[PDB]
Amino acid sequence: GVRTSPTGEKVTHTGQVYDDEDYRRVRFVGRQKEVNENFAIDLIAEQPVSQVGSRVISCDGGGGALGHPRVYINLDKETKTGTCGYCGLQFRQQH
Amino acid sequence: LHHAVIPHGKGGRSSVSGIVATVFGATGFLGRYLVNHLGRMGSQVIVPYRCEPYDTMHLRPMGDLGQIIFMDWNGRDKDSIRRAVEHSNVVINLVGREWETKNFDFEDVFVKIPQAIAQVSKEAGVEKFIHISHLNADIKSSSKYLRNKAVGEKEVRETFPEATIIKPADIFGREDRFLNYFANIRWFGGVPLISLGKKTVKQPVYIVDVTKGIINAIKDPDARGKTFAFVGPNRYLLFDLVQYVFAVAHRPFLPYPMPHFAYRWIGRLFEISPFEPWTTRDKVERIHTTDRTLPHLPGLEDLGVQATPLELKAIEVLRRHRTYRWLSSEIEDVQPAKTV
Amino acid sequence: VKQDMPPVGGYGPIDYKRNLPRRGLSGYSMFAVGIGALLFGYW
Amino acid sequence: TYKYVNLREPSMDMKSVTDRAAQTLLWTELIRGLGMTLSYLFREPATINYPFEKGPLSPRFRGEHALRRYPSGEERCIACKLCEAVCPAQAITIEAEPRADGSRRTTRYDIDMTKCIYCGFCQEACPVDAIVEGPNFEFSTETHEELLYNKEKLLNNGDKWEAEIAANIQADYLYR
Amino acid sequence: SRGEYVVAKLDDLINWARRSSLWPMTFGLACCAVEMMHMAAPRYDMDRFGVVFRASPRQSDVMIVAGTLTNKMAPALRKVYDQMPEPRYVVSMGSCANGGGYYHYSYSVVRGCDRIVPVDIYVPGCPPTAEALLYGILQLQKKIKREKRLRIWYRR
Amino acid sequence: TQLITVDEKLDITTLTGVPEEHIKTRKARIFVPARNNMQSG
Amino acid sequence: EMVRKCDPHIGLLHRGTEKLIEYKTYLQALPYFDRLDYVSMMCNEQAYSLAVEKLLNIQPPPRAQWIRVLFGEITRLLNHIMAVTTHALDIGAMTPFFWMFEEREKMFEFYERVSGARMHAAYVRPGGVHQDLPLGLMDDIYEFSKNFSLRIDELEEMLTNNRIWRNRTVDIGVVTAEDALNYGFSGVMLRGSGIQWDLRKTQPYDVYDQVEFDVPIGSRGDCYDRYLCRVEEMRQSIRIISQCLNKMPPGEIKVDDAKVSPPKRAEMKTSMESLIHHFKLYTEGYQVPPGATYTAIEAPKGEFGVYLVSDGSSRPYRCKIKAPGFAHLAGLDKMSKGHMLADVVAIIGTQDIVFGEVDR
Amino acid sequence: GSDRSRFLEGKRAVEDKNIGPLVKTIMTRCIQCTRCIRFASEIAGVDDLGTTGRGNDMQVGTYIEKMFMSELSGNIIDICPVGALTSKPYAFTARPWETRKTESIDVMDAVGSNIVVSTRTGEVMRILPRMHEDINEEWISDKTRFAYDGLKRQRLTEPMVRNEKGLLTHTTWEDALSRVAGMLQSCQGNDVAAIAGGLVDAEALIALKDLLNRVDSDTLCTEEVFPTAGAGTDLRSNYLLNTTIAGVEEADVVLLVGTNPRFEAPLFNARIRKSWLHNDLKVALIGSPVD
Amino acid sequence: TRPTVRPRNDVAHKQLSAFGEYVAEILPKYVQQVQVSCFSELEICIHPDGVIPVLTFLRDHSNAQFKSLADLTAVDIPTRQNRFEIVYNLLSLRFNSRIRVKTYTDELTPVESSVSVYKAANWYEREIWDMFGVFFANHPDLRRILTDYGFEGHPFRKDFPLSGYVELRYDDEVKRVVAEPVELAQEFRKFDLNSPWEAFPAYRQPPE
Amino acid sequence: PTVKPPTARKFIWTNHKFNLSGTPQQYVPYSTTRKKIQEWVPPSTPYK
Amino acid sequence: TSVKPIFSRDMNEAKRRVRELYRAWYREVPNTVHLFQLDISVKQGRDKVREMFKKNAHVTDPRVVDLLVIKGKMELEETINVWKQRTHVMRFFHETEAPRPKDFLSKFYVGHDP
Ligand SMILES: CCCCCCCCCCCCCCCCCC(=O)OC[C@H](COP(=O)(O)OCCN)OC(=O)CCCCCCCCCCCCCCCCC
Ligand SMILES: NC(=O)C1=CN([C@@H]2O[C@H](COP(=O)(O)OP(=O)(O)OC[C@H]3O[C@@H](n4cnc5c(N)ncnc54)[C@H](OP(=O)(O)O)[C@@H]3O)[C@@H](O)[C@H]2O)C=CC1
Ligand code: SF4
Ligand code: SF4
Ligand code: SF4
Ligand code: SF4
Ligand code: SF4
Ligand SMILES: [K+]
Ligand SMILES: [Zn+2]
Repeated sequence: GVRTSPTGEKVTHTGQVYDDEDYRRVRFVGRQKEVNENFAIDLIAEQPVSQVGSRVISCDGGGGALGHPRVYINLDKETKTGTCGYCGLQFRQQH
Repeated sequence: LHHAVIPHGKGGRSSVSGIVATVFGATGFLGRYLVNHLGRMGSQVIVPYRCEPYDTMHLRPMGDLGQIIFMDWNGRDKDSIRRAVEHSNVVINLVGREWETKNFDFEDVFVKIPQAIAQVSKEAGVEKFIHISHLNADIKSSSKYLRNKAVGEKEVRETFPEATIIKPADIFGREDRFLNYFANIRWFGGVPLISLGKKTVKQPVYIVDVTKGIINAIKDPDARGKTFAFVGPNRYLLFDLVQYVFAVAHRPFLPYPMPHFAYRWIGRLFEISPFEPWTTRDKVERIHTTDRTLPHLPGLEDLGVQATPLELKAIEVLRRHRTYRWLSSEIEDVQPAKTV
Repeated sequence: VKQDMPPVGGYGPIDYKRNLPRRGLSGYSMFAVGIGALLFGYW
Repeated sequence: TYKYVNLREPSMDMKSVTDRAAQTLLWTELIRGLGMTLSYLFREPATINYPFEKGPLSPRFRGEHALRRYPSGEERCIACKLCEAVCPAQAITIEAEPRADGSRRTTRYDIDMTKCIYCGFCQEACPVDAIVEGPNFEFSTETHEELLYNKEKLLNNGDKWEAEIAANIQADYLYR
Repeated sequence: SRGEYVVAKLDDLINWARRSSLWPMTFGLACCAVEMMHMAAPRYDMDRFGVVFRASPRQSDVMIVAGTLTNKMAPALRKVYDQMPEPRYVVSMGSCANGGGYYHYSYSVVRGCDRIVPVDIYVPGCPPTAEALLYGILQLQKKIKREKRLRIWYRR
Repeated sequence: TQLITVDEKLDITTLTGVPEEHIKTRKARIFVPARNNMQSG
Repeated sequence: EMVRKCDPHIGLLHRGTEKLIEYKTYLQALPYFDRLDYVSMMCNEQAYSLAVEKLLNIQPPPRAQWIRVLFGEITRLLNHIMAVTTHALDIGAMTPFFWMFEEREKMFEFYERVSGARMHAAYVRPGGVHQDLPLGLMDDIYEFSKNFSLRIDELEEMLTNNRIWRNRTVDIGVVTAEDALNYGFSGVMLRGSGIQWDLRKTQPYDVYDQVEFDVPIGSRGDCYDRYLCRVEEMRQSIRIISQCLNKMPPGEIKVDDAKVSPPKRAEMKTSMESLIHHFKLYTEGYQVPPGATYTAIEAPKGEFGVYLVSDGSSRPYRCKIKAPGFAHLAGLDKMSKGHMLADVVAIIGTQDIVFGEVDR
Repeated sequence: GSDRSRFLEGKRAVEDKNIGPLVKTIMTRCIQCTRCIRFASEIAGVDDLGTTGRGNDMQVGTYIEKMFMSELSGNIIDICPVGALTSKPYAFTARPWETRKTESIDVMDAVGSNIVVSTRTGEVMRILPRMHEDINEEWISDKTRFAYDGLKRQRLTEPMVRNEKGLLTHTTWEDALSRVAGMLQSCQGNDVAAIAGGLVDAEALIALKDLLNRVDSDTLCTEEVFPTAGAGTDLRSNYLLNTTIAGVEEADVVLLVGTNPRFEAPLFNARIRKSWLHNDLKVALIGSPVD
Repeated sequence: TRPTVRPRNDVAHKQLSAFGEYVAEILPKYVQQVQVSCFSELEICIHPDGVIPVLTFLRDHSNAQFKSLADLTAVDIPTRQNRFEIVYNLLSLRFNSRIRVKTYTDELTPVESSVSVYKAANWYEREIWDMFGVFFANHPDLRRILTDYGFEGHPFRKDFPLSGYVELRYDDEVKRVVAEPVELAQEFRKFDLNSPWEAFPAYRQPPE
Repeated sequence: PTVKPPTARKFIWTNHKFNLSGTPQQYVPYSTTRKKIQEWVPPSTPYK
Repeated sequence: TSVKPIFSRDMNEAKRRVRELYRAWYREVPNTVHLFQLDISVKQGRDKVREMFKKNAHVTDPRVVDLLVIKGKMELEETINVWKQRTHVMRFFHETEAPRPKDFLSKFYVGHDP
């Protein structure tokens, strides 16, 4: 989900791009700007929300020791989903 | 004014001087010193090069990381120049050649390319444009060099009303073609001159002083639209100048006269070489041309540059031309030249 | 547990002493060969 | 507990004296050295045909740096700055801020490859296995500034070599 | 026509003869010198590619800067580089010669050898492996192959 | 004896090798550092 | 061509290691010791680890000690190969260099298999070692140790009996015992001049008092006796390697004090205490109690010592590195009195000098 | 503590609460130390934090969607031993081991709070209080703690002069300085005057006073009005807090006239509240019935 | 305290304490302090005037025989009025022991050279003079040994910055390797890693 | 990989690229952060 | 305040050492410009020597001026043999360094440094 500025230079996920009057664009003349197009926010926004049947849940990122430290998420709010702090997965109580 | 062009630091190698300069023909003689002086204050330098990158290797270590940007360009391609100068704020024009080749004549390198560069710098909104002409540029000059330089200087002035034109007299330095030419002529005989070389007056100028004048003209806001004349602090006749050159090199000095028509035929023979010619008729006519005096134009003293005489740098230039016997001779054991 | 281990009986023998072949003939054989070649060449 | 190297006195017997004279005159040990070199001529040379053959490596190898992601698209780094604090050469520069969905992510993550000593402390100080030191070693450049990696280059390296780093971590992670 | 064909063939010939006869000088300073002579070991054997050491700077083509360039070493490195006849090439080995490496903030270490000599190939690592140095040498050979010197002369 | 009566002011500015711009334009600050208020230590 | 004076100007590789060490933590200063002696790296790691463990009043597990001694013997093999082969290359015989550098490549493969780096492993750390050995490593070590005796045998056959090699070493650089003691010579110089001294037998460290081996002793102090002592040290290193392979204990490889060595990744992602200790060990580092100590081990070049002064914080106050190359190069001026150019390059070769550990 | 864990069961989880756009609250990390309640009940004097529940399920909070908005709402961030109450503008920006700490003086109010500016690579990151028992013992008002992000915004970076149209365009130092000097040389007497702002140092004030005195202009003014009847600014007694900031610790009767010290000098009001709580100060106000 | 606590050697501690008493009562003119650390290491802190007789006694006495000078350092502690501390490490092969001898000096008081006992002390105190500025009187050849040829200052003094005051780069105008004032592209980021909680109560200094 | 293929996700490159140094597709470094200090844009109105 | 000397008891002997060192340096300057092949005149080198001597003219403590005499003799011995290079000799002439601002106005224009 990359976005291009009116000058033709792409914008990274951090929002960095060069202005039209910036002299630092000359480093890209005759070469190319290395920008990663797999924006992580869009890919984590497409994960389905996991419906569980407990007040609390545990997340480890999948894979056990190959993931993040095991955190515990509370699901007492019926308005918002409980998002894991590391992997960004969101869980939701079915009641 | 942009935030990234504000100067920062103490003017060192890693500092930011706020100067974005495109120097044309930087792989030559003045270009080395100009890029060296620009890179040591921390300036963004753009080098468009026509030759091999291997010839730009020596220019590579002259500045910090990402401060020198090399790219290709052609003299007959305005789009490449538009690519080169679209982000710069100072453009410096040092394009020239001592001879005309099978592809470029004197009109191409002295009239067409400077006019194209100045036109595309004006169209790209570059505030400061600097053109390096010659001091003796005359429309009625004998050689095509000075005629084409005068025509190109007029074209640049008429197409860029805010252009600064710098007119050096004659540059001497480590990699010059003025003192080295005289010190290498000794191979072919006994240094022929025209009328014994006592009818022409020269005032050569050191390369570092020319570079300092160029840098100060970049920094000075009042140099926009001026036409400077960079000349040395002393005037010598040609005969005792060549005598001092050979006395520095500790070489036997046996001058002999040569007629003007006989010297032109000699220059015709040397200039048929497909490589760089050792000499030519244009070099002959410029060697035996008196340097004119223009008191109405500002000089190096108006830019705060103190002119250094030839006596303090001639040994540095010409020490490589001595034999083993005279390699370690000091500064002062050479009788200095006689001025006018 | 699983780890890198030596075998139950240990590893096999490993040499660490000098072993030079000390080949060649005796000196008398070499001298006799040389003298025989000399006399044959002389004749 | 010690041995007397080079304390062997010679033997004065006339037969061995004649043998030593024959060795002196006819150069026995010189022909011994010649024979050893001749026998060493007729062996298989140990030259591997680079680049068509590569030397052996281990799954613990320390090469080019890369940034990994979770198996859903989310990048693994959480801007905890442990790698930049454990780095012995100060080659890591991190600047962080919360992004649009309130997740603790980086905005700047630079590794200076010309300062990095390739000791692998960052890949073992990372609590989420985000930064890894992959198996790539043929990445020499023609310019100094091409060896100054920013976050986009590290993420591109991670996406380029994930199929190998995942298998190497799977093979090795029970020792760490 | 014919002149461009002739100068292209001559460029190809001289580029092959220069890239297949690289003679580096015996020059090392530190850990990376041990890795360079491990590249010269029988496992990798750079002598296969025509790459053979020549100790004198006058008879060498490529200079390999392997080690840490201190302040006491920089004039010697610059002088030895100047005495090497044209054409000459420089390969940077390790992080010390690239940007100072471990000792970047040291008071007596030149931050990268590119401040002294013009460097063609930068080989990263600490130490870069023998395969990595062989890769850098092959990259320098491929860079030499892409030279158009007589083409540039004919066009100018 | 072998002891010299020395009464002049002690200085080693000419031996440290620091340039003058970092010796007469600087300003040293001597202080007990304040406690980090995030912690009670 | 007769030498009248030698003045070795050094400091061309002075990186100023022992100031940047003071500016960094102990784990950050650990890779600095690999690059002093870049051909005896793991022994330097062992010396630094032993000094820090002595200051911290903790000890490694037995398996870490046995791994340390085995890999120190492997590093001694590497160093002695390079020393003998480079000395022969300086003299003029270049075939053993290419002959034994294949074996050097094999031990480099062992280093990369156990640590992930060919030379600068950063494997031996205060508290033990960083990682356990991968499966199947010791069998390949066993095969290499099986063939290395024949490799040393063919090197010795091509060198030790050649009269051209003998003429360049029999009466070159003769050092008496008293001047060897007075000039601070240590290791192979002392043992070749007749001094029965070894740090592995007299002041033992981790498990060197449980393995048995012999010590070569020279008789004339020349280059020939020192070369023979190096060859015998290689053979005894093979003997110790076999002894360590046969007697490897099971168990852990780090000290179980989790406030010094970092915990495993399985418990760092499970336990709160383990994660807290991982954070504070990889950010601040462990606090070493105040004190000054001097720990010296028998590196292949001789007595390698670290003088460590700690002020109670997480960073060292002072670290001084004593390398045998400094004293050997100081004695080079006396050792070359009354010799020639080829004799002085022989004396340079018989002193195994790496200038990283000399210039620091 | 010890070096490893014997716990093997599931950890608890506490629902996070919202108390305002200044303090980020993650109550899974709270250890129920009850410094929140004590600070809000004794020093802030708000009485809005409490402990609802019993046993392991006790939660420190407000029990409703109420925003803890007082003038001293960053000190609960300061005195939380864990990361439960963190700073919302500072969130996920830096780490404590890399910030350079420089001791400075707050100029937001007239109290003169001693602070520490912690920066990172020439960039102001956060402002912390300093221990000084005579002014701001270990607290500061939240304006002091959170004015830095506006300090780094809308800045004047280049000298600007009016062009031929009448718009401020950027120029060099020399041109603008020459224009100001050329205007200054043409005025003499009461044709030139100066106004001081609210964040001006004494160095700039004395430099401007001397420069205007070289042209014989004594008309120098400040934005705040003070009556000059009688002695005026001659004696230092009639325009100073003559006792001390900490002089209210010993006093027993105070009388405030026409002031709101809760929003003028919040630490002076905090010290007055502390004297009222401990030494039983008697407080009376003349003015509007503010809280 | 069996597996993870380093065992102590009480026999070595007692023997080294006995020898410390022996040395301190043999030479009462110079010995100021004698201390044995918890890992059985002896330190004999003496007066700087008695450098040469203490080392001569340790080298030549029949009951000491400390024939080897293992290592000789210098440590800078700026808060003392004698900011430089010179440390000698000696090894006795006959009795198989190591002893440490510490002395003190400031920048202007010369120290007597110990080349008359051990000849490695020549290069050792030459390096000490190079890195700290401690002048060693009656020295045969005292010059610089590690620093640059035109280097001014002593790098290992604690008031010397980590990066020096100059740096070297090649200039093409003079065709020379010239030295300029330093300008780092990225500054050395100083880290504050001291914990504000006391770790070891045994080393607690008394208050004022 | 014919016998044991690696695990495939949705972000791994489907087209490998060799060393691109010296080519127009080489990597150029840049700062990945936004502006740090905002600057006071002057008004576009007459001041009388 | 009685302290150990270095070489001279009082300032007269230290001045004698300074004078002898400066005599030897003044002798050495022609050989220095000859062997190292500098492009400066002998007068320029002698003015540089005089300026380097005048840079330490305000110090009156015998021990520190003895130490400077020791350092100057060390540098003289370093230059007597060819241990310096051309660059080490010409590092006393800061030709590559640009001239710094001196007055208040140029320092105010160039940056925030005092
Ligand atoms: C007017 C008409 C004439 C015009 C003038 C030109 C006349 C001919 C000039 C000489 C030949 C020019 C062409 C040179 C080769 C061009 C093609 C080329 O570069 O091929 C590359 C190939 C090796 O490929 P590489 O990239 O090295 O692969 C790595 C290994 N996997 O290379 C190879 O596989 C081998 C290349 C061999 C090159 C030719 C053989 C050497 C030169 C012989 C002639 C010159 C010398 C004569 C004797 C001189 C005295 C000794
Ligand atoms: N004698 C002197 O030194 C004096 C010179 N001048 C003027 O100063 C200028 C610089 O002179 P100088 O440096 O000494 O001379 P050089 O010949 O050494 O350098 C000229 C530069 O121009 C480039 N150039 C030449 N022809 C072309 C072309 N057709 N297209 C593109 N680039 C081209 C060259 O690059 P490449 O190597 O690729 O060909 C080179 O970099 C000239 O204009 C000259 O007239 C003025 C007064 C005195
Ligand atoms: S491998 Fe080591 S030196 Fe390199 S970035 Fe990681 S921690 Fe830093
Ligand atoms: S250690 Fe890992 S999670 Fe932490 S900042 Fe570094 S890469 Fe990111
Ligand atoms: S880059 Fe690393 S391996 Fe190479 S010399 Fe430097 S420290 Fe040694
Ligand atoms: S100060 Fe922190 S730990 Fe204490 S009650 Fe408040 S949130 Fe909980
Ligand atoms: S840093 Fe402190 S408050 Fe935060 S999770 Fe760790 S122990 Fe809890
Ligand atoms: K908090
Ligand atoms: Zn998760």
